[PDB]
Amino acid sequence: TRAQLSIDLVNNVEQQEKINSMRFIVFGSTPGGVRLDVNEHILLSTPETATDIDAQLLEVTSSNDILVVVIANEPQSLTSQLDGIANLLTLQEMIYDISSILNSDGQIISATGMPMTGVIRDISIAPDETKTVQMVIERAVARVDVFIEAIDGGAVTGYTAGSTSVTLHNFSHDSYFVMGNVGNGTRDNADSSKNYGKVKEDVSESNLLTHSWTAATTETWAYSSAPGAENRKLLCSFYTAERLFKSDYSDRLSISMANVLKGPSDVTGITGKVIESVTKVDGTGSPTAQPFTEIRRNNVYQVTARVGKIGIQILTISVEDW
Repeated sequence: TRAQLSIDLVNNVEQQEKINSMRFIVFGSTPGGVRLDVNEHILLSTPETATDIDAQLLEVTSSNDILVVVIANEPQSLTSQLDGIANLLTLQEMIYDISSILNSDGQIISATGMPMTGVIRDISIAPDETKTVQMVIERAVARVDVFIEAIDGGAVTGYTAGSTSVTLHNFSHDSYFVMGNVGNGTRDNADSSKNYGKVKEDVSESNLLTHSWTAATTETWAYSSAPGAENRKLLCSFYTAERLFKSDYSDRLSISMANVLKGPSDVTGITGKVIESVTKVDGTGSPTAQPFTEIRRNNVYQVTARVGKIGIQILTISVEDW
């Protein structure tokens, strides 16, 4: 009748997020049909990372086909919905506002934490059998980093507390909450039937955000040949939802900057440059720029403002390290 399923979360190391809340939603095929088997919400007194978390034993109903959804650091706004979930596809329809997990300064509220999700499919367990299922969970947000970079042959650059600013256009905080992983075979799979999770499309101008982020500190720096040098310095970070850009690419991310220091006695900026291409630098032999068609969850989009003699050149890369 019953079986024991041990879920062991994996990262495969030091920058992995602390977990305050855990939720295990198990679905299984019964003779009568698909039914919710387990919905368990565990609250951790000592927040720990996915590697520090011991395998979680779940008492399940033996089935030839079981689907497990794991949710870490769920926003308080979805707990009422999650506690009352009954259907798997109604879960896939659940949307959340990223603005919930963010404070006044635009950074994650440490107390609720970074929401993470993962889905694993096609689990077979027989009565009284014990199985360990190893799975990955990914962050339910994307990050847009903005850097100022001093380059060889360029001018002395920097930012000033009062006037240097950066404005990001067409970002959104409207996202589908649960999303499967490539690592668990529940994303970018051959047949869409083995995939889990929806991604936002044709976002309204109402849902597209714009936010200015004036510098707090002041520092100037010139290009250095030395190894200890930090020529590429971070100015600001923005959080955006995972979504597909429209066909016309009218909602593509845009950036503008003001009073970026250029030379000893001048400044320079950007006025609405669209981020039309991104270079995925995930492997040393992967330096190819591609069209920016999708904002993808658990990826950091790093926009760099390269300061030359005459002005700024914006270059954007895709990284998976937070």
